[PDB]
Amino acid sequence: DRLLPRVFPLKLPAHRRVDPLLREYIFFLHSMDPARFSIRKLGERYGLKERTVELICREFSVAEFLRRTELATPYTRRVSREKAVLRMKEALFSLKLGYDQLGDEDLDEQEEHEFRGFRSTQDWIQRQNIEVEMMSAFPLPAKRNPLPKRVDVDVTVHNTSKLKVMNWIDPNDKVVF
Amino acid sequence: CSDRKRKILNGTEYIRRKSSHRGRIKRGSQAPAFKR
Amino acid sequence: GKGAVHYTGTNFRRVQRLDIVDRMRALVAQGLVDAPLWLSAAERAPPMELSNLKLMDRKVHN
Amino acid sequence: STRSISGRLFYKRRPLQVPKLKPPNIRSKWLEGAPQKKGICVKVRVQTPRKPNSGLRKVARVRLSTGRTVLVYIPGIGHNLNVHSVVLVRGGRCKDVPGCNYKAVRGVADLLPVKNRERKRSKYGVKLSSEKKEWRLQRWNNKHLTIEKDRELFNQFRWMTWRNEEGEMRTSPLADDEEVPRHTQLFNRWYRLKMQREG
Amino acid sequence: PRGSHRGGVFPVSGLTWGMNRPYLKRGLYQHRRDHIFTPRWGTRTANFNPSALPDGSTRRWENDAFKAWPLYGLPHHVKLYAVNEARYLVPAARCTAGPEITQYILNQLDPGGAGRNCSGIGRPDVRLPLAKPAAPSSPDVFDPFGTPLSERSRIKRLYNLVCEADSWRVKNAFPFVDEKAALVRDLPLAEILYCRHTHRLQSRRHPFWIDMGYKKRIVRIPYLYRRRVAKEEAQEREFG
Amino acid sequence: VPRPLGKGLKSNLRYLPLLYLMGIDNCRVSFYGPSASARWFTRAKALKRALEQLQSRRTLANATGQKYDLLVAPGEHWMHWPDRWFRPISTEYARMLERIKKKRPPSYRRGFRAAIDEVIPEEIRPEFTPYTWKSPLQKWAEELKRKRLTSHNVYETEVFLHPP
RNA sequence: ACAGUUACCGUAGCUGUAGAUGAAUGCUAAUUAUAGAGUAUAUCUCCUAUGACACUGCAUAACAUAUAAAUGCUCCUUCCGCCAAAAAAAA
RNA sequence: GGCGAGAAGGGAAGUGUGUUUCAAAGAA
RNA sequence: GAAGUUAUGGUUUGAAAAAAAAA
RNA sequence: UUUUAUGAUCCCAGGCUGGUUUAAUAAGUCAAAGUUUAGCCGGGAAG
RNA sequence: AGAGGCUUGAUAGUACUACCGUAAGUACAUAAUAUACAGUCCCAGCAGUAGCGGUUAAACUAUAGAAGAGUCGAGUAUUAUCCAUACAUACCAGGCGUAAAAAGCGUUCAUCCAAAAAAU
RNA sequence: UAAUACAGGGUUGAACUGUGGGUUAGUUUCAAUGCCCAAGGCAGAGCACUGGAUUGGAUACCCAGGGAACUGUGCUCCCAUUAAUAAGAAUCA
RNA sequence: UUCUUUGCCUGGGGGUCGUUCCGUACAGUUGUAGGUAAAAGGUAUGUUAGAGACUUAGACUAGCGUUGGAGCACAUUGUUUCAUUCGAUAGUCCACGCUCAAUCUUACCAUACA
RNA sequence: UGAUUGGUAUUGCAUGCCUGGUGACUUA
RNA sequence: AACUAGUCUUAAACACACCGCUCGUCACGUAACA
RNA sequence: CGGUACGAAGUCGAAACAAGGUAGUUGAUGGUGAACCAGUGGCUGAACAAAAAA
Repeated sequence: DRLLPRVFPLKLPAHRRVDPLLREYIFFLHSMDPARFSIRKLGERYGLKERTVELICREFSVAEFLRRTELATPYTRRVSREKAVLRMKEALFSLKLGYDQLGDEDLDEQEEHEFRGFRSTQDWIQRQNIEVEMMSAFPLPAKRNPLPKRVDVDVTVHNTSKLKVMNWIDPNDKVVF
Repeated sequence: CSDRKRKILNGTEYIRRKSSHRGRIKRGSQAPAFKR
Repeated sequence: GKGAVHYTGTNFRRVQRLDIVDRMRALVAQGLVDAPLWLSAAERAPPMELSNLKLMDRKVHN
Repeated sequence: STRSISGRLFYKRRPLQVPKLKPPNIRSKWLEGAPQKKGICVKVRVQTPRKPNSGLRKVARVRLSTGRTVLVYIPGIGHNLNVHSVVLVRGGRCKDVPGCNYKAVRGVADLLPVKNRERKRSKYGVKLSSEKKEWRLQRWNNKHLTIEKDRELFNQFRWMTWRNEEGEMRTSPLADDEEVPRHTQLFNRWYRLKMQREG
Repeated sequence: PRGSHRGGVFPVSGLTWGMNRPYLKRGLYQHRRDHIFTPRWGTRTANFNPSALPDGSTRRWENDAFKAWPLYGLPHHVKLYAVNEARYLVPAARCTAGPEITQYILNQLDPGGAGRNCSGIGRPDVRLPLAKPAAPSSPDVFDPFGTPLSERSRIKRLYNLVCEADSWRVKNAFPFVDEKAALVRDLPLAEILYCRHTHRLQSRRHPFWIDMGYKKRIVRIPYLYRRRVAKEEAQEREFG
Repeated sequence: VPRPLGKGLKSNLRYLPLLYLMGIDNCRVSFYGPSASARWFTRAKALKRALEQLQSRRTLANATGQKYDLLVAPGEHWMHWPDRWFRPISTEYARMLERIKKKRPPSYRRGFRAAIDEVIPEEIRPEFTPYTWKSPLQKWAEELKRKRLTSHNVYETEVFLHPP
């Protein structure tokens, strides 16, 4: 049956699933009082994620800027093929089921055992999919823990309208001063 | 031995190689004989 | 090259002996055969492991 | 499988015991690792291919710039090579002719390109003729064809509001002696665009 | 890589080529998407609308759209979840070892605890659909106030399984015996490459030239159609 | 050769159907094949001998007596909840056992979340139960959703948006 | 790592196909995109939108890492770069 | 009078060139 | 500045010096 | 007395070293040996 | 065709980096062409080992042979170079009955390995 | 391959001994016939050659005769070169 | 594809001053040109065997008659002619096609009409 | 007492039909 | 004691199948090495 | 020079493959237009024929 051409549900962004009027309401609240109507608070009230709220606000601000400046209509902004297909997907989703009147996401996702691709099925550090172990009723030697990789990073320290200065950090250098 | 025995079989060595075994047509050895 | 010169290797075949209960359980689980009526009785009275008992025969000097 | 690295002198013995097959492209050893060499035709003739094949193969013995003399096949139909003719020679094996391992590059030196050739032109040094270039443009002057479904649909939907090339409007469906008109903004668009861009 | 493919060129769909095959010659034919699985998640209209008013009466949902855009929370979903919840709680329900092992089994079945969102099924302050009613939790200790037990929330994993089962749901005689028949059917490569997309070849062609090919087709296919149809019509006229 | 769980089958498209028939998964299959007169007559024996090598975690664990645990399913094959856990008892014997046994204080940490008994199916829908803390918009949306879900017009498939 | 090599199996070569070059040759292009519509004729269609839909790789265009073989003849090299704080223009 | 200046070397060298592992203080 | 550092190809054609003696 | 089949005696040919990315459960250092700005070195003479 | 180069007898899975059946260039426009045909006849010629051509060729020549077909594309093809795809340079990773390969039988030096491996 | 003389190796046992070995070139004892050399030299048989036949024909097969070779502590190891497909350890009662 | 150590092989196949060493000698020699897509091991059938065995089925043998010896007829061959039409050519051609030719049959030749 | 669409020219090594010779034709 | 048809065994480098396969000198041109 | 590889098939025989019509082939030889022949010693990569016991 692995060769059966099954049809699976299509995935759509939450910021495109929620109703446009809810998007406008969120944009109004954020553009009015970003302190009282924080991104976290808006997501908490409307069952969305902070990233989703940010995307909603950005998209609505762009659309409103274009409309009020009379630069382009909602059907004349040049976009990519992927975004055109996404617009079609949401149009058919609304025509079939209708826009959601409230968010259904979770603010802080949970530690749930789910398959999330082949990368999720193995211990990359150990380079093993199977933990072979002996049977005993007494403690066994502990496993050697990995040590976090010490990789270089750049941290900006002074930025102006002309010059950007950032410190190149080597976490292995013992003498720090 | 493959190409070497092929040369032996086709007879190039029989002509061009000295033999302490002598014979009336093969080249002879005028020095004391030893395994090489 | 050669053929059956691999002693302690591919000369022998190390394959499991699957009896009626094992084969029928596999067939039913994979859905290639409808569950026979005798299968429950066979499972509740599994066949013995005859190869292990066979390995117990020992040659004796006369 | 590790019986060949026994002892102390493995690092010198085993590297000697390896395959000794001929090089992949030893058939063209007289080019001296070069893409091609110039040579002088010392002899020009026709040879008989090995059986079962029959016919005559056009061949020449050519003295390369390196001084070696080799057998070279003359690919194509017809040639003008004679003795004391300079030819560029590349690696190519003509299986029919015994011992022939090199070919002659057409259109270089005194070896003229094959005549009356229109396919595989780059393999015989034939340029794209002006007639061919002109036809590769005049070929895509699209032709107008109808299947009477166009007539049905035009008389059912289009004739009601239709505009002629000059802008004239229609007042009656298509007659029996009138072809379906072309679409003024879609028919022959590519060829018309190219012509107008040219001038 | 660069240049044309040197070697064997096979259709990416997996269909054979021949005189009476879907393809006449060798090729990749990556533009021919009719030979691969493209679900219809949208609507469909007709060439003509018989009605005198443009009411959009020809527009209709595609069959695959009902699986593309599903709706969850339906009554059969609820019923299936109820039955499966009963069966799935059977173990903790019939455990008779002790509170410790009962809690262990309950946590294994539905992980929960501080900082976690569980169903609260095992909590003493949550209502369950017991067969034989008993004290919520002898007379000395109880809750002197009303304090009704709170409802139990669903098990998210099981509910998701129940909801997703829909995507995997699948929808005398003229006695002429076949002698030129196959005993065990056959499994060609096309049956796999039609729907298992990851097995197909990724194109090295420029998207510019892919789009150009589409644009050329949109203008040339009708001409070939009319060429053959005109041949047939001219032959019929000559016969007439 | 094994592949990570999720990649599936890899091989020459000429023999991918053979892989699907064999039923292998998460692996790449390569044939280097004979260069003698035969091609598949001896390759069939080679493939059979290869397939005979495959073992399973259950086979290895049963043979050895040790743990061979897949990380995406620990304890799948060796974990066994004893039947001494689920031994039901009658009322009279329950009284006798409560009399004979010595009581043990209930530990809250290990004892909490243990108030369950035999269950029967019942349909619930706690996604739309109004509460004081629910916001007005949340209440409105949940009410509309519950009406839609419990409506009698559900399961009504109409291919046409504008019905006759 | 797949196929082919005239009954079948095994040796054994051979043939095509990958990759790294980017060195010579054949055919081919080049000064890179002037210009800016409306009714583009029909059918269909509650994202109503010049939507489906269909000439603009079309732009602030871009254009990269390693190299410089051999023989003969003729000519050229001579005022190299800075410092007068190399005691200078000098209250 | 003072500093700098090899058209940026492939003309020698096989157990060599270079590589790897080390070491190198004035004001004693 | 020091200490360690498998040789390869041209098919290669095993003993080389010193010392002794000689005149 | 000193070398020498662990290649003495003794011809011809060649300075050595580094270069980050690098697909495939072929990588945690590209994995016997393949490089590209570069590193180290490569006499003396107005007698 | 916004464009050319190569293929247009069989034969090679056309790889491969994120995604790993979770989708629409989905529907209409919109259905196909070449083992059709023409010139030559063991000639001219082609081709990669095999091979094709014997006067009706999907194998040579011809693409107004049709707005033909496959791939790449401002490029593309031929030749050449290799650590020349597992012509496993065979340590991973080949052989020595019969198909290449056990020295004519033996005594030994040096090396190599064994028996108190790893450690000392 | 009878006896005798001089030497091995194998098998069986007792004692001794105590990892003392497996393989082996810059090694060399032996090794069919032929050829070179030396010996002898006509018991037999027998190349080349002679002549008696068959064959279009034979320089052969058949017959008669035949001075080459048939016994060596020499020269000496070419081979379809000698108990096999190299020697040793392990797996078996 | 258990381990140790020597010897040898790389498709087939071809040609071929180093010595203060006694030199037409010693030592040493598989390898470079020219050809090549094969070559070669086995099992399975068939065919053949100046190989063998067997049934005794036919053949022999035995019995009744022939033919080669003479005459005639048919066909064929050789010859000849303007033409004496043509095919058939060991078994499986030769009283065969032609189970019957003075005319016709006639398909051969000559003449003159289209 | 009811005529007709050339060739007894080559090619049986293009064939159909038809013959000669030799082989076979075994099951429950 | 012989022959044909079989039938059986053995050998084979035959498989277009003994009217098979197959060796060489000489003659004949194109070449490499020497 | 003698030998060697390719194309062609011409003259002369019939050396091998069956017991190939004298088994084959091998070491070093002798002889011969050609394949080859003869002796001697090797092998099988050869055949034929092939025992009762008094």
